Amino acid sequence: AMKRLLVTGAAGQLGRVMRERLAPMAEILRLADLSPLDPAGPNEECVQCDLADANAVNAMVAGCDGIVHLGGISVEKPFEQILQGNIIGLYNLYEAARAHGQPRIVFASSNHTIGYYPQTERLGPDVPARPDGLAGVSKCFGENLARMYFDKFGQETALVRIGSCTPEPNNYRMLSTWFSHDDFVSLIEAVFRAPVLGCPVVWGASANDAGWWDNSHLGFLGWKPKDNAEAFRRHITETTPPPDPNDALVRFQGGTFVDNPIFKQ
Amino acid sequence: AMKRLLVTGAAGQLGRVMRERLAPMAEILRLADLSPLDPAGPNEECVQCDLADANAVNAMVAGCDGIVHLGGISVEKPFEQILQGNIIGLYNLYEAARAHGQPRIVFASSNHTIGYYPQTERLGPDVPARPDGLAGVSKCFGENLARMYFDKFGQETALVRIGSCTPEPNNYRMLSTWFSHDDFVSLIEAVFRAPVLGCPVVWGASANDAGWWDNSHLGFLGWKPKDNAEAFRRHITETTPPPDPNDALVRFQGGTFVDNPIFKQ
Amino acid sequence: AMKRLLVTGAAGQLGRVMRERLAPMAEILRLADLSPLDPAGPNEECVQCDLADANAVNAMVAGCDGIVHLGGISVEKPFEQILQGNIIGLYNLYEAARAHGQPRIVFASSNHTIGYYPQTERLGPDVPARPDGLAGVSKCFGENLARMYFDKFGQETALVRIGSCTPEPNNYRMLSTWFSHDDFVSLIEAVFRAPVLGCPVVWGASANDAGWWDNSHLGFLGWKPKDNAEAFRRHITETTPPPDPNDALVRFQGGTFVDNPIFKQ
Amino acid sequence: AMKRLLVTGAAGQLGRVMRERLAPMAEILRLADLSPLDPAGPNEECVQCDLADANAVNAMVAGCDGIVHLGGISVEKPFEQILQGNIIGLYNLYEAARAHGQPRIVFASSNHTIGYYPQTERLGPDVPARPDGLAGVSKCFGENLARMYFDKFGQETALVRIGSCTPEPNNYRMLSTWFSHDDFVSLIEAVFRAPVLGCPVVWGASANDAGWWDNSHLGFLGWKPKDNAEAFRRHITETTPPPDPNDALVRFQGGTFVDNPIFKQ
Amino acid sequence: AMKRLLVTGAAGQLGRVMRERLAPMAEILRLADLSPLDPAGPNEECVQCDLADANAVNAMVAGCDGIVHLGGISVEKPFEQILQGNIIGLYNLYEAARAHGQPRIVFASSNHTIGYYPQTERLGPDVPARPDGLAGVSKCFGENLARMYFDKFGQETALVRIGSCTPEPNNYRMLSTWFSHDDFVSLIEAVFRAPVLGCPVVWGASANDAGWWDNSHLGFLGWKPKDNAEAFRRHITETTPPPDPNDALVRFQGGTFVDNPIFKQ
Amino acid sequence: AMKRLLVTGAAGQLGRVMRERLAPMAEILRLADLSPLDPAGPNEECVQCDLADANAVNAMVAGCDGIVHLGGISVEKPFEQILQGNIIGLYNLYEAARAHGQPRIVFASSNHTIGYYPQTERLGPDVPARPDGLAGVSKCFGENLARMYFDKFGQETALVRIGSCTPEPNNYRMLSTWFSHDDFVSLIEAVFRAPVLGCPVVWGASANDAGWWDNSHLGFLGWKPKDNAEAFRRHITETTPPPDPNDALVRFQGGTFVDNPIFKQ
Repeated sequence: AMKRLLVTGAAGQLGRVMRERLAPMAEILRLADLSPLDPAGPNEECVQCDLADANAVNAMVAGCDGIVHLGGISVEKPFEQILQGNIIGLYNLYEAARAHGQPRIVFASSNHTIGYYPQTERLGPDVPARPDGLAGVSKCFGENLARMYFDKFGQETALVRIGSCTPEPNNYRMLSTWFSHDDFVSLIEAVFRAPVLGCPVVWGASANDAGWWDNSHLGFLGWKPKDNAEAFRRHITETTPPPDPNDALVRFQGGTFVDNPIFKQ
Repeated sequence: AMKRLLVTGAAGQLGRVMRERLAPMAEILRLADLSPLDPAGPNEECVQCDLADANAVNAMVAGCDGIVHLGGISVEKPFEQILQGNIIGLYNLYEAARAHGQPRIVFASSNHTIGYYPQTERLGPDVPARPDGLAGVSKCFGENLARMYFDKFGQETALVRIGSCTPEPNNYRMLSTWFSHDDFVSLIEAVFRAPVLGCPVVWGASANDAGWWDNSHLGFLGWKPKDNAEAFRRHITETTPPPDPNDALVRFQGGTFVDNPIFKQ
Repeated sequence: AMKRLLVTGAAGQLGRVMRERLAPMAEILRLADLSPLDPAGPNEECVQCDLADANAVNAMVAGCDGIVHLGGISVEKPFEQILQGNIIGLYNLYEAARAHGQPRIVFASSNHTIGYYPQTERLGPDVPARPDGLAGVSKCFGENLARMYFDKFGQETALVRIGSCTPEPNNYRMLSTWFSHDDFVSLIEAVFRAPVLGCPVVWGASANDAGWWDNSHLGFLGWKPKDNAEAFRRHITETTPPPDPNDALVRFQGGTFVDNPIFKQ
Repeated sequence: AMKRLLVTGAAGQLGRVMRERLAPMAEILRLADLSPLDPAGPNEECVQCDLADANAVNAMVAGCDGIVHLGGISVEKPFEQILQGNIIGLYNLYEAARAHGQPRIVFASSNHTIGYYPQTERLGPDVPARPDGLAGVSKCFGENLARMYFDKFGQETALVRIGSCTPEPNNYRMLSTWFSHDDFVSLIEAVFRAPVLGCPVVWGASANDAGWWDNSHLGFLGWKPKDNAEAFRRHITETTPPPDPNDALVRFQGGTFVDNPIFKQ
Repeated sequence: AMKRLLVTGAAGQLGRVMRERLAPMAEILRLADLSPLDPAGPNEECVQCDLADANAVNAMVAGCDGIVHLGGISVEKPFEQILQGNIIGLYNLYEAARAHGQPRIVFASSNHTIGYYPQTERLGPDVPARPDGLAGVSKCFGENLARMYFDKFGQETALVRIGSCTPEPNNYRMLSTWFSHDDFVSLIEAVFRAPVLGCPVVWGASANDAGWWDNSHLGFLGWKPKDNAEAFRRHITETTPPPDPNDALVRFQGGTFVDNPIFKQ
Repeated sequence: AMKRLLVTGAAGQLGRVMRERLAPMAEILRLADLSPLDPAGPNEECVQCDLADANAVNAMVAGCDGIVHLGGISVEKPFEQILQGNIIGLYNLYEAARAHGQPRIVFASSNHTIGYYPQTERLGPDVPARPDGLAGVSKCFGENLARMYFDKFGQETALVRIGSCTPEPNNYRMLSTWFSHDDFVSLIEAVFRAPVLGCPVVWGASANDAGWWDNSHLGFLGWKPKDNAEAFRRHITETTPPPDPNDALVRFQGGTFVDNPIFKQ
């Protein structure tokens, strides 16, 4: 599919998965993270750098034909860390791409951009943001920045609002939010194969009977997820306590993130 | 279903398909075209006439219980040819129907009525027209005329905006626009069986993963296409050159029609 | 699912089905009706009373963890009868629930709340009511009352606008309105399992190709009907007279109810 | 305008206003109420009857060319009183109208049909009901019944959702809900003069800067209210205590009605 | 505003008004009509020709900086006449403009493009067409053709759906459809002054209290009509017969045009 | 209206205006800026601090009952400066407010959050952001952060998307975007007087005939701007060159900001 694909956040949980699963997409896979990476094998390059370091990010991106941007802060943390990984880091990534041929980007956004919506409300891609903490706010920043680079320079980005990308659903909320490895992989393949992408919002979930999100406007991309969290409903009842109706886990799309305070260093 | 079914445009590529496939729908199939028709076999009648000749169209329609109107200009041509076949011709068809019991009509409209929309935009049946040439404008004329006859006289018409009704998808655009022979035939069967039809806009496409159009409002008809162009994606990448992202073929719903000039005779 | 489930209208056509099919949902099924009930078997309790009598309704509800409310008038009748079963009866039911722990309610509303809409119009859950008679108006009363108790007290109710819940479709309208026993049972299961329900409008139909109604906004519940009336189209055409296009049966969503007069005592 | 106009609820605060202001609209004004009416002057008839008494309502309506229906319960009361005045009473009114030439009806509905909406939400005429008590639910009943008589028999009704029809705004909520006497009178004049009315929902409010409701779809009637509660804002801050932000008065469109319990006799 | 402005249909009722009122907009006014024109005065040119004749239309347009296109058939007539003036004539006009610098066009479309909508329905600019006869269908053709030339060549046109442009309202329908001379003149001024126009639908009515149409989306143009037909209501009631509620005049937006047959030569 | 009102950015152009105009709103006006301020007069406190300095911001906010936040970067600048004033600065302001009683905030957002929309498109408050540079993106950050603090802590903020707040309109774009001093002052008064505000988007423009923005959903606030840029149209024609139709000034809502590159330090 391409000569060189960059995967950032490659030492993280999703990154380790994609390091294996996206190998067939490119002759060379370049893996990057702030954290130490397992050594490069055949057809791999490994890079260590902070997203907040502009010169390092420039070098990280140079020579890459595509980027799967998983690197950054995924859970609620103090502002200082979010600022570095998700705000400054995003600016540096977009500037680096702009300097090196505008390789297409798959951005790991988050359901936390809309975490304060009730689970009873079905959402299209144009709904106003309701971020459930600083992490969500920073993912909104990434989306707004990507949109600006698209309108201004034509840089294309898939804004993937990831639900819960896990080996299997493991609580009641994931019956709605589960995004299987297979379905995220197929989405990434669909994003890179498209002649024209634009800067679309993509709801990152499998084809769950209990899904909250409407991807119908993305029809042009031809991506239909195949897995379905509903198959795990009994598994969940037989492995977890029944949710309290007052629990954020079943009240808000962001789940317990709404209960987070502003964390401090 | 009925004693006699009229198929216009019967010499054309699509009409030749329907001459074969719609036979079971009527005791007699009347085939008509401006061009020479293969001679009538059993249970057939053949009539060669110009849609622009009112007296001929009156006789063509007389004694028919339904009409599949494929006849006319469906590619970009100079104004005079389109005026005769698609504007004068449509007036003549509707007047003929009005004089002979208002047989129900399946009208071959076209995606070219909306050809200037970007391929990234999903369309419902009520979107404003954006025709991509004179052919598209003339198909809009047919839709507007049909609506008027419906409101004024009760004449019922299915306004079928045909995508690409071909044996198989064979380019990137057809992954979205493909309308299988089987699915068009089943649509026609559903149109004629309905006790009440009205004058609905119908998107002429199969159940393609990459489809751009929303047929949900047509639910009352009970027609669900079964074919899916997505099955051909791999085959298409294996047997055709990758599209240029700048090509109208992958930018506009009307494809290369947007690039057509106004043709002169 | 629960210790004790109440099924009202248990002597009726649908009640007799649910008395059998809902047994696995609770340790004890309590059946109630105005009319005589077949004697209680193991795991059953049976009570005979009028919904219009508050003391009786209090006793009927006391000790129940959930209610499937089928009891009442579902065909057009004189106002006097409707007032007792569907208006006074509903007030009594909601007051009894409020006094006894607010057991979740599945309310048998009706398509007759929207019976005057044309069959050609697809409806979402928020459409304004267009009741086709006093029965329809009275089911609207139930919906409005339920919504008030939800907003004021937190009482949760599924407002199920039942189409045609029969063993099989047997006329043209039922190709659209059929609601299979299996699909109603699975809906009831999905309603009671949900940690959070609210007070949603639910369109009571199976997954019919010719369905008129949009349940997409109920996605959070994870209920997907599995039956399809379309399978019966051939049989219906074979075994029944073609509808006249002027017949209410094929013109209004409420079918022949629009033709009902106001019946008098 | 007409020979005889019926005004029900004529003993009430609003009815007393209309007894005076609507006199010019008819040769004879018939006033009716359950409560004692000031004796009839010239060009008046007075009738004292209960809306729940069908025979009385028949005689009340007989010989009338139009009806302004103000009679009934418009504050929260126990169920039985509301049942008699607003449910049985509405049935009786519509049946009486049906038996006597279908005189056009102005129905006093209420903002309480939508009382649970937040004051920050702007509402169009098609929003789903959110009644704030039994009074609101019963006013919804009137709206649903009127719609049914319209669709079934052609009876025309203006469904006027009255905000606060008082001499002057005197609290923060009335800056939004105020409906001047002048503007209600002009609305009634516009309703009766219209060749074609239908069964429209009308928001009963003056042209208030802080209004919550959108009457644009009623444009065809040519009624434009002229009064504006905003003129009273300064006066209100000068003569009343500032509202507590936690008070229902400034949180819900139904104001303090949301705080009402279910009243018992 | 410009050196030379063309006004077609200049011999007609509206043309004679604009010949006078638009004189200040250009150094030279060129007046054109099929029929004889009063002789050119200072600052005028007059040309007599049929829009169906391409050579003549080329000469008519050459050297003009803008066009107010009033010429054509605006009442119901046989298809032959409409074809010449409104279909062939429109094609000729757009081709002439394309060959001569694409002077901006104000097109006299018509309310008859939407004549079958009920008067009770408020319309925005995107509603599907519901033409009330061949004249209406032909004005739709003009709109669709204009839109194609805009998308394909950048030709800008204001599609003005004229209501009733008369010296004063003189029947009930005109209380809604009246478009004063002053307000049409100011619209034309706003159209020509705009740096960017596009191809907008414009509802051609004054600021009537009983208006049916929504021009809010045209806000960017900065045009606000100032006249109001409501001022004439009393006069109209005094001096004309009350409409029968069954009259097309008070039921359909196109008024009596819905009652027109298809006229024959 | 309050004991102490904070105005940030008080040395800037809008700040100097508000220092005078908002004086009557509070017993004490506290003015702050990174830049030196003219010395405090009677009833004034003057503070010098960087918004990026958390401790200083805490002290700035402490003791204030309301905040008009004008401080920050208003034009396109390099990322480093934007990061400090609009990103870090916003976090510090919200944290400081949260620590000191959550004084209500008027936030100076910007039209640049939606700068890439065409001027021909009318925008409601819920449209997706289309920021026209880093400044717009950073104003989006402020909006998203404010929304999160509202949902999480109940902090109330008016998100005022300022158009062009100048003494008078001085170019063609300002005929649409002008926000008079008087109208901004009255908006601020309305925001502080409201019992309940929430976190609404407010379009910051006067009542311009050529306005692009719809504030109708803010109706509850009772704020209606009184000035109208249209009065200056002739003034603009007689003081500036006519805009080129290709100029960003008349093509994009953000005007020439779309033409800005990413500026560097």
